[PDB]
Amino acid sequence: KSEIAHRFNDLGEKHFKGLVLVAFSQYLQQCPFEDHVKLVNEVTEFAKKCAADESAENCDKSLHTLFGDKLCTVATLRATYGELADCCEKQEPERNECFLTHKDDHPNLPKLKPEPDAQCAAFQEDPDKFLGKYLYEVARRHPYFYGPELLFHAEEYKADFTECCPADDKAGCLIPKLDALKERILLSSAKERLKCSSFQNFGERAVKAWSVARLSQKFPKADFAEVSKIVTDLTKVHKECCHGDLLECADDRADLAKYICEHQDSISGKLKACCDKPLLQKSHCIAEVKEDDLPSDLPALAADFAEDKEICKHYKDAKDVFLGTFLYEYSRRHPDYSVSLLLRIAKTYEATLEKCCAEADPPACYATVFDQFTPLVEEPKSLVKKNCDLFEEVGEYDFQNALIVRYTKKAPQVSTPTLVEIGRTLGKVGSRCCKLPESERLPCSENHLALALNRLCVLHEKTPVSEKITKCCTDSLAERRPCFSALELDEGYVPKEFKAETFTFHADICTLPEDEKQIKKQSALAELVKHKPKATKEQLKTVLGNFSAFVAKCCGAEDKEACFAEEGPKLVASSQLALA
Ligand SMILES: N[C@@H](C(=O)N[C@@H]1C(=O)N2C(C(=O)O)=C(Cl)CS[C@H]12)c1ccccc1
Ligand SMILES: N[C@@H](C(=O)N[C@@H]1C(=O)N2C(C(=O)O)=C(Cl)CS[C@H]12)c1ccccc1
Repeated sequence: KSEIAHRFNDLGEKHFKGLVLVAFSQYLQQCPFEDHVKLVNEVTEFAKKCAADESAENCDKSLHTLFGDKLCTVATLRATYGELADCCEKQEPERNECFLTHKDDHPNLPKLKPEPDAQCAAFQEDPDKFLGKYLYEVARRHPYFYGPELLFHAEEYKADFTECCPADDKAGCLIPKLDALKERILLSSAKERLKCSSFQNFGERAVKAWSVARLSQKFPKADFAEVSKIVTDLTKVHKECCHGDLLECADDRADLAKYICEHQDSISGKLKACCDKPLLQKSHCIAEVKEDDLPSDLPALAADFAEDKEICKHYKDAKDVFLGTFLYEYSRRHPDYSVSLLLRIAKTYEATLEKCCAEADPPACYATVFDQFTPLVEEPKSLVKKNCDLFEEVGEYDFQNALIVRYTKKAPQVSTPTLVEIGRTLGKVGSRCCKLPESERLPCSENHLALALNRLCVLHEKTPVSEKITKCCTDSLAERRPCFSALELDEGYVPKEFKAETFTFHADICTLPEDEKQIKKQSALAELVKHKPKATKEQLKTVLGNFSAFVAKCCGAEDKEACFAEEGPKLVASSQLALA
């Protein structure tokens, strides 16, 4: 009867309020903390009133009508979010559709900063205000963050301030932890953003196909029907979360977790760990569970998929089932492949049956289908080996620099802070993946590459600048990474006009923390590439080498700024001659 009561009953007040703050922050990314809170309280109050009397006036309205309505009463809508007030003219579902277009993927809000001093004070003060504020901060910053996962991370962020506010050194305990937690927030956010981008750009069928491959890898002992079932449920969960229906999403998620834990023996023996846990933790653990060992009765695939004479007839009768089965079987035995490579492999299998089934003697044509996969596998494997050899040899910073040079040549129209952010995120993929056991390297690098490329595509929908990037971002999810790998120097780019100020440094760079000093160097690297796109990577590396020596030198000078002023213009002119 009352959907609001229903969710309030299912989730409990703590989690309901939490999720509703997340939904509100992400949707209305600008408001102070306390105005989101007042709206959360109003909605929560209304929920309690409905739970006690479901036939109460307004109680039977959809969540969307309810929350859309709330959102549209906020102070100063046409001044904070001028395009957003227009949304308020529309009914549901159009209203919510309108609201979602408006979500902003790069609000570039102040950087989140651990002040172990002032924060610890506020936490001892009112721990509930403190968590709320954290949820609020994250959500507005990552408007698509997996709702129920944010509540998990809030518990973590809380358990940190616990262990570290009593401690002798406040930042001592706390800065590494909050540093770690940031990374996991960014990774988590990038995983979910890929899911919502897949429903947005490619649809539900692509999301299901991705999840079939990935879940078959993780639960290779489960049967097909059990994988389908979980993929069906999981897909609905993320479809809801990506649509801002965080309450339904959380509720369906807990139902999923409970289903998976009641059937753990026919799913995976890695789950027992997860299933012995509390709610949020249990779900988190299932979502991140490692791949089970392979069963020793995995069937030989040739028989059903290459040799059987009725293949074309099972294909023509039931394409989606037949291809799903192939996907499930091939993926469960290839935890050493990336999800996208599995999907590419499934699409080549499909394409081969389309072709062979329309010639005189199909079995003779499709007999070799598994043999056509060999080049598909070898291209990403050797790409991963080349990038990990380079990483191992030059280390992270130079590996970022090499990727910055590579991506700026592919897309020199992209703004400098995006090129640096992506080259840096892709170099951290090396550090994360290159050190793993070698059979883990390929899925690690390729899966994480999908995340960084999709961040590039999300930004590019906001601010399109390149037709080649559009085409890679929108043609096919599974082909993205090879479509990017194949871009080269955009050959009718016109070198960006030289601007001496861009390459001019001052003493301020001397007080920067290490990574901010690197970002300043790596931005001038990408600018060197924009002005001399034909320069070889070996020339750029030399000139950047000269810029760093010049910075180290001037930051050690008695008079930092005279050194910058005296030496800079020489270096800036002679660099251009070196990049010819
Ligand atoms: N124990 C609560 C909690 O600390 N909630 C914080 C707190 O309380 N917050 C409030 C509030 O009551 O003002 C809102 Cl609006 C929603 S939740 C946030 C909790 C909720 C979700 C996950 C973990 C803890
Ligand atoms: N008939 C094709 C097909 O339409 N593929 C389209 C294809 O392309 N899509 C993508 C993609 O963008 O990479 C995925 Cl994940 C699979 S479906 C969709 C198909 C291939 C594999 C499974 C089902 C359908």
